[PDB]
Amino acid sequence: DIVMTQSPDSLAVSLGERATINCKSSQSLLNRGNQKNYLTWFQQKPGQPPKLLIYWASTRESGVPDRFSGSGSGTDFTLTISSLQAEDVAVYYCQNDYTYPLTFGQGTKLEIKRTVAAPSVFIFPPSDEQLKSGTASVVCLLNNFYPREAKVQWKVDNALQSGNSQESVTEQDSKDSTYSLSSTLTLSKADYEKHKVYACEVTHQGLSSPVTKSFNRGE
Amino acid sequence: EVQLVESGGGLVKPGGSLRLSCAASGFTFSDYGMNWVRQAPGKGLEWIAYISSGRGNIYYADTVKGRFTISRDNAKNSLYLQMNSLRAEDTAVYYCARSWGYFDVWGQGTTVTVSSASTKGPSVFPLAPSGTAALGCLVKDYFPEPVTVSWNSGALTSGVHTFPAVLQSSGLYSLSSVVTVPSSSLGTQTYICNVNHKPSNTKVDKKVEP
Repeated sequence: DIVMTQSPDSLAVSLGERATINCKSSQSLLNRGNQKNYLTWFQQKPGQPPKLLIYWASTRESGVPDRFSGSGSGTDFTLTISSLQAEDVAVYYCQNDYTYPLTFGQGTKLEIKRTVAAPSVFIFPPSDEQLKSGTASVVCLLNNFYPREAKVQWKVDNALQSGNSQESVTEQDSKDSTYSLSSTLTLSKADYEKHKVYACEVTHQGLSSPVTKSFNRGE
Repeated sequence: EVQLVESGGGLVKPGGSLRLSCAASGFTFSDYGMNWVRQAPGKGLEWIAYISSGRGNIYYADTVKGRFTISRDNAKNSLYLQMNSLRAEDTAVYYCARSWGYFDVWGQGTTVTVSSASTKGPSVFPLAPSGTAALGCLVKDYFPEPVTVSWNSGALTSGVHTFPAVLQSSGLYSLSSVVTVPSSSLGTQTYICNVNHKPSNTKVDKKVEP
């Protein structure tokens, strides 16, 4: 293999500013017979195949805006995205096209840097329909916050929970560049009906102190 | 217009086999080298197989050599991948890609899941709302991925968050889809989540009431 290493692994850049993604190859990508550096850049959004941006290290694919620019030679290559727009949020890959096996970099996630936004927090008790089947899922929703870093803790009758919750986070929102997050606490029905207070405690840069949303079972 | 379309992906047990197909149109298929590139859930792109135009030179990634075979039928403008001795690590979206010294045309992909677990459709539970309110649907205990969720048959899009599926310790997936709405909208609007789990042919419409 020629090993392809991108830097940084993730990047946050403000709207209208310049994003720089670096790619280093473990060996030369220069074709001695036609003088092209066979280094290729792709953009990939969730659920879609990758989109070709640049090939031969610096030639833009047809239809790619001129704010995308590829440069470099030898083993050091760079993708530059000027005047960043919300449509540019994506994972970017470099790739060895010089010799087989064709190898990709590990990808670089590019997001929009925006101002801090504290989440709105909501808590959902399990449905009576679910309880009947033997299981209780308690859901805590964090709505439209930035940055992505957040701490969500579950307390049941004021005792901190461990090992019985899982989190999922959306991609940056197209309109306001925020994230949303759900944390789901799973208990058996028998266990759930032994407790009264269910609380989701949220810590986030946008909040002066942690915010708790709670309910009492049966109320 | 140039098109590539993959098919054949599905659920298959470890040690099993599967043949993928890719059909091409809108260009002279026989003039181009053709490829399979795959992407495991949450991971990067991995090129795995190539067949050239004239000589039909064939190259494989070492991870699939001796197990997967690539072929083409130029009379049908078609590319194939015969996958044998499948392993859990072969779980991925498989793309067909045209190349001319770089991959310039991609299909939308076909998904292959290698697991011994059985297919199971989800249960759909309401997330009932209590000047912003939130409501949603919990889509629990399904296999394999994916499920799709829409609200009011696709008419409700603003304020929706459909979260990435999470793999539970049971080996089954779960996800929630929520929406925020003005609390006064709860009396003037009907909220229905439309859940589709094709691997199990499950289609559910759940009304969410306070």
